[PDB]
Amino acid sequence: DLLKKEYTGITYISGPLLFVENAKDLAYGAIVDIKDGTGRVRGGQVIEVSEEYAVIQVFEETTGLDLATTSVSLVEDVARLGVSKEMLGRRFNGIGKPIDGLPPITPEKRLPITGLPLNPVARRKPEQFIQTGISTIDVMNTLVRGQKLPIFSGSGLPANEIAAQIARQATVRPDLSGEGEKEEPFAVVFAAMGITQRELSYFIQEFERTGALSRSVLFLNKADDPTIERILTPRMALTVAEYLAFEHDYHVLVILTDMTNYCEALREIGAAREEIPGRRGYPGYMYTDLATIYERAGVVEGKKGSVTQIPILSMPDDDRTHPIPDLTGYITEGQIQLSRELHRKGIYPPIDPLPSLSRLMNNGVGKGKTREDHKQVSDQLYSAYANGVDIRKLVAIIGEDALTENDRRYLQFADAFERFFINQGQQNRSIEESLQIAWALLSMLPQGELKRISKDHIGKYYGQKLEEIWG
Amino acid sequence: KKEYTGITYISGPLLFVENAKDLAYGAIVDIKDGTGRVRGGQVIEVSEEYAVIQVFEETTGLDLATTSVSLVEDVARLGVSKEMLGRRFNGIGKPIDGLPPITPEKRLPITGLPLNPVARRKPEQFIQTGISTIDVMNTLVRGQKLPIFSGSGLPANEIAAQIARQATVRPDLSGEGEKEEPFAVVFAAMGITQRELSYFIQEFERTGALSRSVLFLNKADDPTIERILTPRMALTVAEYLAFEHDYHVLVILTDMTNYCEALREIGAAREEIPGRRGYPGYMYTDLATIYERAGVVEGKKGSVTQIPILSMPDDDRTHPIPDLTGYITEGQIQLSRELHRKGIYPPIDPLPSLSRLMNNGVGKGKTREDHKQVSDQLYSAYANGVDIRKLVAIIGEDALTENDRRYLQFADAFERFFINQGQQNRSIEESLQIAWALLSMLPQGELKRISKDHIGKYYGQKLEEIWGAP
Amino acid sequence: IPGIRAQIRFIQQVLEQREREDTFRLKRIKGKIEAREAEEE
Amino acid sequence: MIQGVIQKIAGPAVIAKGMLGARMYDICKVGEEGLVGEIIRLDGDTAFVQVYEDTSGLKVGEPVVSTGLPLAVELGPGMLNGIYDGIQRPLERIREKTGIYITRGVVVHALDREKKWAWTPMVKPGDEVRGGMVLGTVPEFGFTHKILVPPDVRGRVKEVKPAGEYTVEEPVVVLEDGTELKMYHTWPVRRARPVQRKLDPNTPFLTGMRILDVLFPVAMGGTAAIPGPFGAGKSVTQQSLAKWSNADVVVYVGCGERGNEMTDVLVEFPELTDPKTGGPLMHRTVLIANTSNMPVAAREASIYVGVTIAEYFRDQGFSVALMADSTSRWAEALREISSRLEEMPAEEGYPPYLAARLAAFYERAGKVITLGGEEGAVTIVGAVSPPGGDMSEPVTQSTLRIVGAFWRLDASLAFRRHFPAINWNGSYSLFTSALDPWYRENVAEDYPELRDAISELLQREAGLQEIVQLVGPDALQDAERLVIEVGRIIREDFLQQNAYHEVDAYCSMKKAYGIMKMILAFYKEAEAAIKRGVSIDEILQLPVLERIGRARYVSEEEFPAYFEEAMKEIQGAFKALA
Amino acid sequence: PVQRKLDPNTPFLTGMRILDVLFPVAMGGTAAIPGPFGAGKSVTQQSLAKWSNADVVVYVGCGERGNEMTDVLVEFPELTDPKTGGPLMHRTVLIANTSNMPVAAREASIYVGVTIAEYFRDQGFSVALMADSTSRWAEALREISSRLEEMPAEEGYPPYLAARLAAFYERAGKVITLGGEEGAVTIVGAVSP
Amino acid sequence: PVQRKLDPNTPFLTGMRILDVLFPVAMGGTAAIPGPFGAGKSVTQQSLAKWSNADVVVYVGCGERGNEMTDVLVEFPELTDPKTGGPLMHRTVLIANTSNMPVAAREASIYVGVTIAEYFRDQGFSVALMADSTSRWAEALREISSRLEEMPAEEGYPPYLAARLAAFYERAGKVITLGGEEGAVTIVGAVSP
Ligand SMILES: Nc1ncnc2c1ncn2[C@@H]1O[C@H](COP(=O)(O)OP(=O)(O)OP(O)(O)=S)[C@@H](O)[C@H]1O
Ligand SMILES: Nc1ncnc2c1ncn2[C@@H]1O[C@H](COP(=O)(O)OP(=O)(O)OP(O)(O)=S)[C@@H](O)[C@H]1O
Ligand SMILES: Nc1ncnc2c1ncn2[C@@H]1O[C@H](COP(=O)(O)OP(=O)(O)O)[C@@H](O)[C@H]1O
Ligand SMILES: [Mg+2]
Ligand SMILES: [Mg+2]
Repeated sequence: DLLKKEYTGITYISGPLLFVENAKDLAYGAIVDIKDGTGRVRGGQVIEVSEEYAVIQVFEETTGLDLATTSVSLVEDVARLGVSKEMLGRRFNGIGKPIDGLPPITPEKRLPITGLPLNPVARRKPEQFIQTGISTIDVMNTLVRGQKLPIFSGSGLPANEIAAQIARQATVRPDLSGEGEKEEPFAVVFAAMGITQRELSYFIQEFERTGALSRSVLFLNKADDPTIERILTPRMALTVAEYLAFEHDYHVLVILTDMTNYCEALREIGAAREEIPGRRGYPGYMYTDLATIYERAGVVEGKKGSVTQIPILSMPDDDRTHPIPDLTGYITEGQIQLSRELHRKGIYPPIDPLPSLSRLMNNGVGKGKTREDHKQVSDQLYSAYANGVDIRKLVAIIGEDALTENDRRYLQFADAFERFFINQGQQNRSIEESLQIAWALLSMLPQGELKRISKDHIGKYYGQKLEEIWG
Repeated sequence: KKEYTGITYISGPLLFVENAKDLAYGAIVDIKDGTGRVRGGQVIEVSEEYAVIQVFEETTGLDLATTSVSLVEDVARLGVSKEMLGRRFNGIGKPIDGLPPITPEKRLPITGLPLNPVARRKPEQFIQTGISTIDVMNTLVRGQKLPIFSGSGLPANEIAAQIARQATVRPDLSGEGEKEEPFAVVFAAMGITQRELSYFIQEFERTGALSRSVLFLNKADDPTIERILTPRMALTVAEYLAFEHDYHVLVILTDMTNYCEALREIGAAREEIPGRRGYPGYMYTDLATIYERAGVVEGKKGSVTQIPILSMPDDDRTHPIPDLTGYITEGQIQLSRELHRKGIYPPIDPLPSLSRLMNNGVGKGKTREDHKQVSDQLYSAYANGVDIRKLVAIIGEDALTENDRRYLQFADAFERFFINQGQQNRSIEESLQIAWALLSMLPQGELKRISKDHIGKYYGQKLEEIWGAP
Repeated sequence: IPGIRAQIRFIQQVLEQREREDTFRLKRIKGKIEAREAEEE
Repeated sequence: MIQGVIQKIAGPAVIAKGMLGARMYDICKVGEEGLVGEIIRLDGDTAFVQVYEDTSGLKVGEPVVSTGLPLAVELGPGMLNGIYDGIQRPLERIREKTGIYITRGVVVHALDREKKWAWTPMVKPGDEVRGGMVLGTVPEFGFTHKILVPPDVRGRVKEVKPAGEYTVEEPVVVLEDGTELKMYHTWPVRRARPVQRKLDPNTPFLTGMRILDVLFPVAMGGTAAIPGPFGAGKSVTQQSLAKWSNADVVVYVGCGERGNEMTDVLVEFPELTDPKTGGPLMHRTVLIANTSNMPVAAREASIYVGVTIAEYFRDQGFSVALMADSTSRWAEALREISSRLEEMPAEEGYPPYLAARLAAFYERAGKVITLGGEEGAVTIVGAVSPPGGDMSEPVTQSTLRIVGAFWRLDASLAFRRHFPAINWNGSYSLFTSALDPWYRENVAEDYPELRDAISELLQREAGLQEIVQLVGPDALQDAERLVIEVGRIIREDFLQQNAYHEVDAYCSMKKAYGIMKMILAFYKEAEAAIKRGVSIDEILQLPVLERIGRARYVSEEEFPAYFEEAMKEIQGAFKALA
Repeated sequence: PVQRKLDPNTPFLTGMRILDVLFPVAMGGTAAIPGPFGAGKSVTQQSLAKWSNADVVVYVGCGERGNEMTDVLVEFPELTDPKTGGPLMHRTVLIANTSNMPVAAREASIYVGVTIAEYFRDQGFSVALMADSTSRWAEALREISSRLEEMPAEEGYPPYLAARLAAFYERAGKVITLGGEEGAVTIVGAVSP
Repeated sequence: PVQRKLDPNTPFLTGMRILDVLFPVAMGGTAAIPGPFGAGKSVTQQSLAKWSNADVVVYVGCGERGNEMTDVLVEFPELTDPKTGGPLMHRTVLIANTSNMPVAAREASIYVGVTIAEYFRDQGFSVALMADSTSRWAEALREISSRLEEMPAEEGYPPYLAARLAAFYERAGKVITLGGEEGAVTIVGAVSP
């Protein structure tokens, strides 16, 4: 256990891979230490082992390695991370080593970083509504506790600002749910993969201003850090998140800052191994690999805690059909998609609701949870906005003056929707504020055209004007 | 019988047997295992070291210790006879109708020899399919390859069955009166489901059309090598009947898209690098070796006529399968989804359809003196009716000229009565009468493609064949 | 119409390029199958 | 037994050496933990094993033992209420044995060996029995579970246990020559269970959705596919079918999908009621759960286990619905295994035999005369998840060629929140003609004509949309604009169906017939009024349009009165308003 | 080999006013013709074979349909030669390949035909060479390239398709033969996109 | 190495109205200017070199025309440094690897330029680094990868292309140097899609 064994006789070094022979007693998936002639020790993992030779992916760069002096020594048979409640105020790199200057964590447990799949029988149904303060999320794409709700972004779009705002404003509403009790705030696990200095500084400063660093675990892999550490980074972050949530009753919010970089590292490793790729050269096991990360969120029966994931990915050319967003949407419960057209209009947050989706929205809204009209109001808003968009496309042909008055009303509803319901800035809107804004918007349309709303809700809420809400 | 023990490799559909230098390439072998079960297989590669055998069925249960391989025949051969009429086969010539195996008059290699181009002759006589949109406008000529271009949900199987049980020759129109000229239908089904299999069996048995038909029915879960061999068996039987017993043979091949997919999969299994669009680079040649076996031969009274049926994958005619089929065959009959969803059967659209050999098999002494001109006038008038139907939606009914309204009425009645045949069996005279009744809706002298003689002889009748007097 | 035609030809070129890349990868893996079978025997 | 050692480990793939005599597709125990794997290649003295569990931590040299048998499922009483993994392991027992996480190497019987069953024999000594014959009956949840002879067992009954309580391991019937028949038997999941003959698809499979049960029906023994991009509503449609179908038994296979959906089924279903039995809905449902983060090699096993269980329940005379929640995940698993095998792909990475495997899976459906003489059916509805929504993908194209119904979803309607979001233009069904006699006998004699008229209206609307997108809807004449308006009325209050509304979630055939009759009566009257000079904008203001729109929210019990009132209102409104 | 290639300064007279006047081809030039279905391509080809000032006509059927090849093989032996009254086939060489004949023959058909044309040119004759479909020949070339596992260039065609077409068409020309006598080969190649 | 990375709070004044007004870049920031040929990437780079407020300008001619490097070498000595008033060339360091120079040296030239810029940053200067085209560096990486028989990721580029680009662009930024002074590197990298 604690005696050292070293394998010399490296036979091949190229890119991220390393071949060592006569290593038949290295376990598959084992973590190894690569020592060079200068005494520096690198990290590595066994990705294929046979009685001839073992294949090791090197986490750091391979500069300075040589077949005559390099030595590979086993660290542990299974990649494990030492976890404790002590690391709630700590910062770590992509491989879990401290970078904040404090001494290393004294672990209570050492857990496998790949985790284990949750038994579907042991899961709960995620039902507790989370108020993010953003109307296009609260009303139309409701986020519930224990959901995987990624943000589909672009190169210039402000997904980081939206994630920071959600982390700042997210709260449950026990008074609406009938629990009526004080609630502890979210613990935040922030996994950054290939993050630039600008985004990192923004996130650090936001968490400092909001005072959430003292309850936030940070795994930071910089853009100039080695890219193979990005494979370990989200698994370690989610190991910490699962430990906290399901063994200390923490409600954990997990932010994975860029899954596109994770998929880039995965593609690099797969191509080095000549894996049979899927579309656009990404490995065929990318769906399973992303699933082993996303499916670690949720709520478990008999447990107080929860894990909520908000991954962030940038669709390369705003292409929703790209393999990364496609597989992510196939795995997660819906997505929040940003619109470049809304961003260019100056609307923040630039969330367009039509391509967005929340699959667990039905679980958390309705009577006794938020309000009786939530679902029908959301459906009516979607229908009216789609009508407005179609009428915009029609205007692009026949011109505005050739419209009827009802199409004109839908066009006015569409642009008022964009400029008032979506465009909200940094203000924190309660669900009641968002609902009254939505009803004021719906009051622009004829009463009989709210076909998706029951007459009771229409009688109770229809009539208010936007200028009555704010001067 | 020599048994080749020494299996050294099993993976997917392939197995390697050593010391098999005596196995000829392409031979069919029997694979026996510890349980005594026998599977079929084909030698796809033979060398000094080992022979590569592609197993027909799944390789489950095989092991390198107890598996044995033995030869059954060095060349894929089919035993053909005239008693094949009224029988059903599973795509490799094994009966599946419960009747005893036929006594083979002779055994023929299913990889048929190519017809000598100087031995062929021009197709000159037609086949009466009983369908007006084919008989009148896209006439099928004895010796033609006239594919049907179908879609995902279109009733191509129903049309295939109807043609199979309605197609006949008309020697009385040529003046021969020779009913002694036999007619047979060879029906090859590839990659069909149990539903389609039951439908085809019921259709062939209920009308008695089975007695002049040979069925090679390959199911969707049958081995893909059987799918590849099925059209070879069907065309071997067709060639035998036509050029050794003077039969007039109609061969219906459904579905060629399934055959192309099976060819793609088998090429991938043999580690061949695919060509254009992911299909094998030799798909053109394979489809040619299938299609070009139809024809009429100088000095022989028989004929082979082919009606391939293929579903365009995304209703795309640029797809490799319909594209190469158009390269090889003489025209196409295109089914229409908009006609189908309007309730018209058969949903054959005359405008994109085309029979390239039609003008050789119609006219005086073959069908009737007015056939070609009637077809041309019908085509032009229907095109005018369709575009006026599009225009009337914006400009309104009354804004059109009177003859434009007449074209509207003609197009509506054409779709109602000519195309919408139903399960009727219409002789070419009935179809021509219906066409003339429809053309009588247009004013005399508007029929510009038709000579004045035919107009005087046939113009004037009104629509009574279908409504008022069926 | 010209814009749609240009878009069609652009999409066709992209699809053909992806097919060419797939064929190149298939050639590489077939060569590696043959080589790794040949030397190992 | 064949014993060897591990030679190479690479992900889910383990190569063993010393496995001479091992057979293809036999189950092996890999490592000292005895992980379940399957042999997919034999090469010299080696065997290629795809492990159905996680291989992390395995070392070269660990033993590999072949069991000499392919993957098999235990078929007997005890499956009608449980949830299983890919290789038929009960997840309740696994949870009780391991906790909130699924650990590899857990061995547990598929059927509870201690549960007692009320046995009632149907045979006497001296009787000769063939495969598939009913030895006796056992009650499970109001179902009369029939104990069947294994399909390839023949003999004469020598001794039969009298009526009483026994476990599934008890040999209730002992044949001559000493062969013992228990309450359960094992069957290889890759072998189709034999039948006497396949029957024609006479009766329909009532899904409870108006668009699927009217425009694109599937027969009781047919096959359907529902492909669409993510968010289109594949799983909601699958769960609606599982809740509202007229099938006796529902087998739901979550092949490579979200675990939260399996949890949703596990929580909601016990509270819902079976429409025909009256008991809890979960009592007629069998779940085979293989979530996306569970081992990849087990997805194929999951599909085969589900279809084999469906076949077994069919052999008892039941009408079984099999919902495979994704076959694209099975295809991706095959591609991953092929990549580990270093085999040349066919198209987009998938192995050449993918189409053959899909065809074999889909051909197991059908209405059949079982070996016991009784009549049962299996209906397979398979979801497809094309990458990027590209319907030209090989899995979707391979599925097009073997299914009788095709329910195509489009993201355009899902974005609009128009549900079920079936693309009418891209969908079809090959069962419309064969089901017409049943519709005439059971719904209305004029139902096929009414459905054809609705389809023709939708076709006309589709044709006119080409001009609407060109010059706008106001450039049309009154008749064509009326067709457009009637088309959108159809789409909004006949094709839409709220799967969460307490009334709209289900719709009987007669309610859909009434809605169609109302819509077409309105259309005929509106066209007649158009011909007499009434404006279309005047027609669109009739409150009877509001009645038509609200028709779908009317309960089944009170619908006939609403329908008669609305027909009277249609006639009166278009008599008074000319 | 030839002694010298001459200038395209004398005309190849097809006997058709539109081609001879508006779109002429020099003696030894090359022309391409698309083949729409009903556009009467066969009649034009027969007119070139029958009325042009070429002494010998070489007709190459590369990959034609069975019935389309049968049309030619049946109807050329009926054409009478205006210059002699006798059959036109008495100064015609026919190369006929159908789609089901081996791909190597279909690929070598144009080379065989043009080599025969060059041989008759070396005797001082003027030869008109007609390639009935170079698209079918290109399909055969693509199939052979695929069988050799070569890289597909554009639309699956081998990257040397243009080189092969140029090598085929450059064989045409009016030359001084090695015997010191003037001869020419004029190529009219049909394309079917 | 540096002591600390600072937030960029001062603008990189390029002298071009559209860039300095509508799309400003900060002193430690990074900017990409992709465009087709003839769009004016190099003109913008040279305008930045002539007119920007950087203490030192490092211009990297990665795989582009030699005439542009000659133009810089000839014109810059005559121009005036906008900050100090001396000759503009004393402010400038040129790393030139023209298109017909060895391809493998493009990758080396990029790193040499960025390292020299970082060295001048360490002395307390603000440095503008102009990369004439990173697409040529990517093409050099593709060629070397093809020689290595590595499996290409997308359009033939190696899968680690994004990693190299990220590591190159991450070297820019406003920092407190190890000596305690404040320096910055601004990178403007042209792309040639
Ligand atoms: N110059 C012409 N003079 C008279 N009739 C012509 C002429 N060109 C074509 N035709 C007519 O066209 C028919 C014969 O040529 P076509 O069949 O049209 O040739 P083709 O079908 O285009 O040949 P392909 O494309 O290789 S199948 C006969 O009806 C001729 O009368
Ligand atoms: N700002 C400008 N003011 C004046 N002329 C300009 C300007 N930008 C570009 N041009 C002109 O356009 C030409 C193109 O120059 P560049 O923009 O440097 O070309 P490029 O972007 O480097 O693309 P290439 O040719 O592939 S290097 C210049 O030579 C000038 O003639
Ligand atoms: N028939 C329906 N009725 C109401 N809402 C639906 C319906 N189908 C889908 N939805 C909504 O759309 C979301 C996406 O559907 P879902 O089935 O989860 O996606 P997928 O197509 O991948 O299975 C659901 O979570 C639900 O909110
Ligand atoms: Mg789903
Ligand atoms: Mg430049």
